[PDB]
Amino acid sequence: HPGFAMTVVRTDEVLAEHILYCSRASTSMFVGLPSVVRREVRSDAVTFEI
Amino acid sequence: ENAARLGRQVLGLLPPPTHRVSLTRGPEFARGVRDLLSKYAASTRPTVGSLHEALRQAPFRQPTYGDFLVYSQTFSPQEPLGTFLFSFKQEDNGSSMDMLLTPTSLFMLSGMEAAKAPQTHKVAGVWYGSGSGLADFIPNLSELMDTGEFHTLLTPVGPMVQSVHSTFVTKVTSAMKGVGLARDEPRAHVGLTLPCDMLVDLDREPAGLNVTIYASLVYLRVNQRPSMALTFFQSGKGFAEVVAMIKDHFTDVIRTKYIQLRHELYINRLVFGAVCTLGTVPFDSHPVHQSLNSLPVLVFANFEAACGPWTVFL
Amino acid sequence: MEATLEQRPFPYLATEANLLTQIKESAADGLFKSFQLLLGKDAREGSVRF
Amino acid sequence: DKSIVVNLTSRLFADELAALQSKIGSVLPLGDCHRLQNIQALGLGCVCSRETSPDYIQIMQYLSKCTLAVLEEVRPDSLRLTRMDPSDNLQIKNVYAPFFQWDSNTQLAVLPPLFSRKDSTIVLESNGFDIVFPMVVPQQLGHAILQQLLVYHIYSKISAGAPGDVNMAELDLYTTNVSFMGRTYRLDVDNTDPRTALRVLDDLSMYLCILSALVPRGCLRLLTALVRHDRHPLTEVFEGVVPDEVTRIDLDQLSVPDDITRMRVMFSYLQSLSSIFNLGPRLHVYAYSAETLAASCWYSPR
Repeated sequence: HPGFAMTVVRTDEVLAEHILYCSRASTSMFVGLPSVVRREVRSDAVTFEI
Repeated sequence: ENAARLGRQVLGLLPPPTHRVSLTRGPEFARGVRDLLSKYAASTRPTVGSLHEALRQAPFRQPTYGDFLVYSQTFSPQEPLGTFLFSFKQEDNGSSMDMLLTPTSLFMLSGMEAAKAPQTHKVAGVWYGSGSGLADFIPNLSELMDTGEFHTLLTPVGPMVQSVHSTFVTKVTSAMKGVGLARDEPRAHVGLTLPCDMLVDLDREPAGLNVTIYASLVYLRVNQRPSMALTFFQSGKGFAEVVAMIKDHFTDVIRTKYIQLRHELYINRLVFGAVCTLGTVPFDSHPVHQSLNSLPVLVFANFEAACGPWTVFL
Repeated sequence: MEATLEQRPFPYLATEANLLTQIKESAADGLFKSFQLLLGKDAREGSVRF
Repeated sequence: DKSIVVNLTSRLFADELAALQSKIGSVLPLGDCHRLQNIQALGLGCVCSRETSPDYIQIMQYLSKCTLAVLEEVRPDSLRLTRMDPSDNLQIKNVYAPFFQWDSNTQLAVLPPLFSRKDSTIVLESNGFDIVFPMVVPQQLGHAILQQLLVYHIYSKISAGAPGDVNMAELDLYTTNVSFMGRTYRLDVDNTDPRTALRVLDDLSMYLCILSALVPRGCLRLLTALVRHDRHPLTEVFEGVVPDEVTRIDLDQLSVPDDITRMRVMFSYLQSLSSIFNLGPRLHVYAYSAETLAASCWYSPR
């Protein structure tokens, strides 16, 4: 025994499966419209981004 | 119903189709040339609809390929598709065929040690016997490593694209600019391939649309005889930092050279290395490690190739 | 609160008078305060946002 | 299309909205080329902090890594920027605070804030960060500050080591002031971290003593025939007192085929000094409009 004791500190993770409750009509959403934007044209393929 | 709205935004933002003019039938050549000329003439008038047709054009660019014609004694049939190419143009009066130096071939012209590059010497011992047929063409692998003019002769080109290897003469096609695609019609992204033994990766740091790949050709002398060395680098740090990072890699070489040349030191001996710029790689594309008969070879996706002059560093 | 300029896409009206005379020199040495030029790629109605 | 939207994760106030409103159309460097980005990447003062000493080389050395983007829109919840492709025609507006007149066919380069940090630093206290702006400057002053900033870190090391070496009054006027046509400007270099400004100076001393070992002797002997005979308009730094070391190399005779091998080797180390006097990216302006202050340049980094 050297002349000092010591304390240890750890951390530990837990995969907790949760339960969410959320009351009626609290948030109000505003949905836009999907808009397509072409951004690349190659010789092989054309990409897009919605 | 909302997917039918997206079926219009796709079909209104596509590029216009490339015109196909049949040159084999007679009355289908008339109907195809006419729709060039009736449709170009409405892309020139000053009305609003004719200016509407001139805005849909999508100018995607194509790479510029080189056609090289090599001896099969100086280019191995076993080369991965995407090996980098160095040209060599010491003499001009012949002008018959060309020399192309892959990095696993230039490893034999240097004579550098097999403890610096452990794996690629065994593969360069089976693709070439003793490095003779590579070095039968240069009578100055001892007078271009003294006077320091070897880097002035190499011009970097680009990766392999197509090689029709024959018994005597090998026909090699490269890609100099742009993203390297196979020229043949199933166009595949033939990216640049380097062995993991040659490439030395340098790297909170920001990343752009760019991480370049540099080529350093370093002069040294082993066994008190001249013998160069070549390494590849990869960092997106800007040209002021990489020259400071390469000199850290070669601290043990600059010290152990000038000790060997302490007493005699001619003015031609002072030039040490040179850094080229081979091309850029976009960030978000990591290289994939790949083994070939075994040789650990990186492969890059979407390596678009550029070319820089050799700049001496020391 | 001072009255400030704004580039919102107003429905501008049409006058019988011309306004063009001496404007290029009057912009240089200020005939009138609080102006803003718009050259070629930016001389348009700005997009409406709110 | 190409754009960058940048969130302001808390909020922002009405004073710093008017501060970000005056700074519209200015080039800032930001971290990553993602469409979505937070506040921590946009500052050039993520390395240039207030409680720590700045490092104007390392700040500038950080600037050739980043992507560079132009502001378009300032919103109270976001900042929408437009980026700069590495080979792209674009437009840059002369907002920047020490007004230097540009023209068509000029040569721009991006520099750190080297005259007033307090002008460039506006603090965003609603998020616990400050966004710091560079200054785009034609390369005639881009290089000339880096010539001057390295002269400071030579002679400040001598004076801080021993104050009897350097007189302080001549030190302040010469090592800090940048000479420009018409005006002389005072650098903001008083409390810096010179530890990466000496590694640049430790790379000059490798290239420079090589250039002293192989001076061609015909150019030395042309000085001794010019500093005491003729009065040329740019040799007047050298008075009639020639440096004594030049005359002490005159003891050998001339030789043309031994100065070709000195002119050639000295030539390829002059091409190496473009790795130590580097600016950031370059902006080749090909059109400019002085009444709108709007340049239209070509971006090419490295």
